Amino acid sequence: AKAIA
Amino acid sequence: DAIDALSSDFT
Amino acid sequence: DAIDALSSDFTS
Amino acid sequence: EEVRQFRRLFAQLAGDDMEVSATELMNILNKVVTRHPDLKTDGFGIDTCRSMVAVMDSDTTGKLGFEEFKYLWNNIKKWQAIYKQFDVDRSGTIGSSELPGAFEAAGFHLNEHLYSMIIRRYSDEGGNMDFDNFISCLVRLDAMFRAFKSLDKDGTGQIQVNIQEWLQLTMYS
Amino acid sequence: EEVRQFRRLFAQLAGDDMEVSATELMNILNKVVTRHPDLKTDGFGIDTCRSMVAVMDSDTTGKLGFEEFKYLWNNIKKWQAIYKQFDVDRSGTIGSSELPGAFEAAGFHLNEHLYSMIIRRYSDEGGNMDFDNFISCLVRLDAMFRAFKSLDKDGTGQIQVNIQEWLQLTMYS
Ligand SMILES: [Ca+2]
Ligand SMILES: [Ca+2]
Ligand SMILES: [Ca+2]
Ligand SMILES: [Ca+2]
Ligand SMILES: [Ca+2]
Ligand SMILES: [Ca+2]
Repeated sequence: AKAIA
Repeated sequence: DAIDALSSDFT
Repeated sequence: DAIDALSSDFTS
Repeated sequence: EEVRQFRRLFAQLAGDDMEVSATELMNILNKVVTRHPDLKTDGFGIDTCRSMVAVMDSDTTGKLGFEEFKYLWNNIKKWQAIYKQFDVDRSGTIGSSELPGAFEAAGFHLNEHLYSMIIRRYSDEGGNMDFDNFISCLVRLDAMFRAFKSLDKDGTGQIQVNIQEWLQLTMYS
Repeated sequence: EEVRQFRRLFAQLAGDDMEVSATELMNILNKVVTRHPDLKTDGFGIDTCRSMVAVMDSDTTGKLGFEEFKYLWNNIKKWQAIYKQFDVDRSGTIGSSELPGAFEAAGFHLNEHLYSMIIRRYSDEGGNMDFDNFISCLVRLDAMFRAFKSLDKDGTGQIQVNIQEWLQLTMYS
């Protein structure tokens, strides 16, 4: 449930 | 009535 | 009761 | 030509945007299963239809264009034919013992671990699978097998995916 | 402790087998959301619930044991508060322009491309997402992130999977 970049 | 067409296509 | 408990976990 | 005929039929099903939305698909479908009591089912849910659409929406327009609808429908009618073949006891549903045969018939060769998960995800409390679950399951299975292939050079047997691709593949399904 | 109480509560929700099935989850979630009409929803469909259960069913038992349910409920609890936080116009739904913020508030950071597909798959004609779609989407998004991370390790950020595993991860979800 966290992060993209 | 486009349904009956589809309704007939499958046994 | 079980539902009461869960519902109260919902804010507002 | 059937495609021309189906094209004229499709037009009556799509409307303004010339594509079939999840809501439109659901209604077309439920109006059809209704005309077939021998097919046990509590109708295609809106979420199930959204899932089928997404999975079929290769060009990501959000709805089903003619080709996508034609593909989907050709699969449903044929899988529907298989459905009736395997509902031996005319229960309106497919038995768990008959399910592996129904699948093989559809052309799917999965088993052991795989199959058990399928049953688990689409079967009823007794292992029996009804129409909407049967159809939706195959639509997805077909979509996934196909989605896998389309990501393989020469089928090294494995696909490498990053986070964006993974979320795209799994969230839009 | 507070946990021992939830354990006690889970027992009431689990029933005899001590696990929450898709059907139980549906009735439970619908009994809760109905008591909060400020959360606009057509209700959690059986299909959406089988999918939520399957995606949370790490130990593939077909239902949700204590720990899975607790994880799920803690997430719903938290996301439910975020849902209220971002339903700024009090329409009962999460507007499309408020959605990126809500996802971010849930710790999710995607991009225009993901949100577009998310909207496409989970919002209504107006770009609005009601409560069950919002919750089901995040349950899935959270599960898919964990799936990736777990399949990775500590770097790469680009997993590889064969057909057996791909069908597992996609069909049982
Ligand atoms: Ca349309
Ligand atoms: Ca499309
Ligand atoms: Ca049968
Ligand atoms: Ca139970
Ligand atoms: Ca489980
Ligand atoms: Ca709103």
